[PDB]
Amino acid sequence: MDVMNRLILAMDLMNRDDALRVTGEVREYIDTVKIGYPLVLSEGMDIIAEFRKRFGCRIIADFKVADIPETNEKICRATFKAGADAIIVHGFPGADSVRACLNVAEEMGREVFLLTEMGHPGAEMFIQGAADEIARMGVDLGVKNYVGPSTRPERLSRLREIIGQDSFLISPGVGAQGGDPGETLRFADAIIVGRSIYLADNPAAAAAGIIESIKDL
Amino acid sequence: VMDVMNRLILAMDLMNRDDALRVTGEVREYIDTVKIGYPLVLSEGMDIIAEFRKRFGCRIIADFKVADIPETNEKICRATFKAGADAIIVHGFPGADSVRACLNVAEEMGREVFLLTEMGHPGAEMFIQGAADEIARMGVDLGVKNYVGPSTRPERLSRLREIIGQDSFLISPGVGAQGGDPGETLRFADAIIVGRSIYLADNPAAAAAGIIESIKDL
Ligand SMILES: O=c1cnn([C@@H]2O[C@H](COP(=O)(O)O)[C@@H](O)[C@H]2O)c(=O)[nH]1
Ligand SMILES: O=c1cnn([C@@H]2O[C@H](COP(=O)(O)O)[C@@H](O)[C@H]2O)c(=O)[nH]1
Repeated sequence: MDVMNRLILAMDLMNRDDALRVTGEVREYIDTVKIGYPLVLSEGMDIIAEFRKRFGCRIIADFKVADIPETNEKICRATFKAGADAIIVHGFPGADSVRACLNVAEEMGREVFLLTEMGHPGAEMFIQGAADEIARMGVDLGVKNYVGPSTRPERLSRLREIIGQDSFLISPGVGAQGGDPGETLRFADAIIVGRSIYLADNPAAAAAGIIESIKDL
Repeated sequence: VMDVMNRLILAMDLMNRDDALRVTGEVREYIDTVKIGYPLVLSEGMDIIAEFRKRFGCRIIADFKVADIPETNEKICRATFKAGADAIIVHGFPGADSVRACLNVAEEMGREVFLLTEMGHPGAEMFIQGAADEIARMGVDLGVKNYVGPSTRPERLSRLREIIGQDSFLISPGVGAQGGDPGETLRFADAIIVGRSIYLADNPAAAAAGIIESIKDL
């Protein structure tokens, strides 16, 4: 996957007008947008097609898929039907639940991104201790796309070690949550940035600044 | 705790508005509580909740298995309650702060959180099962009063009931298609969740009636 400027916009605004306007302001800096439930549940799944029509950008649905296999397949089908190019799935629920997603992605020409470890404080309670095993499960299942935490560069580095240099890795937690753009890119192929951009007084300048700090990479 | 008619909750996972509405209407005389998940919501929009409320006199539980960071969890809960959902199901594996974020929104918006402590599919054995008891204990500590546990694992469901106490409310999916027995599950759960066994039946009403007939004494 070729992500422009190695920067993925996490568009979590919950108003269609603001979401479209802000994304439009930073469109020259990106070509990949991560859309999640905050926006989809507020404005509908048709918003995905609207983004493709207005920006011709890649769409990653950050839906943290975490249900039983049967339901996961239905969720992936509905998501890809709406035009998403990829979907983010939790690994904690087990291999069968991940496989269900991989099946639908293969049938509709999309990609599955396996979320192995999250970066918020609570992730240390249960997720962190299972993260390495979840990553190995991904490798065993043939997963090639992963999501790891910018807030814990040592954990992100370990994830990269497990999956190898060939796998694709994206990482949220940059900016608002404290992650550093440059350091995160030492291990991840692309960084995900939300609030530091869409809540900034001037989103375009915010995006430009981040890219400027990593222009060397 | 919510008074679930016949201790039976319909898992409406059909992905077509016409079929979802028709089947729910066919069993309305037996159920006043419907669980709506992403299969239907992502196919027809959150306004589907409005349609169900308008057409039927049923409570709505949004099975969204919320599993994001605290900030995103808050946004998801706000959007879900804004649409009319009475309650939302949240995953506990992401930790205490992520669950607390949901409880805070539920409290401010006057709605409820159901904590999913353990799942019943085969894959649940890998990581979820070993963390379930602690996730349940965490829920009790956080003040959670509503829980979701697996009908497919009677031993696990029984332990969950012990951990949360008799006052807590517990609902359980996995009955029917996944092999769980209605009566056996109700020994521990306040209500059972049933999807395919009802919505894929030639006559959903007859299927619902049959299940209720098997637990009449309960
Ligand atoms: O471990 C994870 C997984 N996902 N996200 C998601 O990535 C984005 C981060 O946005 P932010 O830059 O505004 O913090 C949000 O959409 C959030 O749900 C995280 O923050 N951390
Ligand atoms: O541990 C869990 C948690 N949730 N569900 C959900 O409960 C319903 C079960 O439906 P079924 O009767 O068709 O199996 C579906 O909506 C499914 O996502 C399970 O099956 N198991």
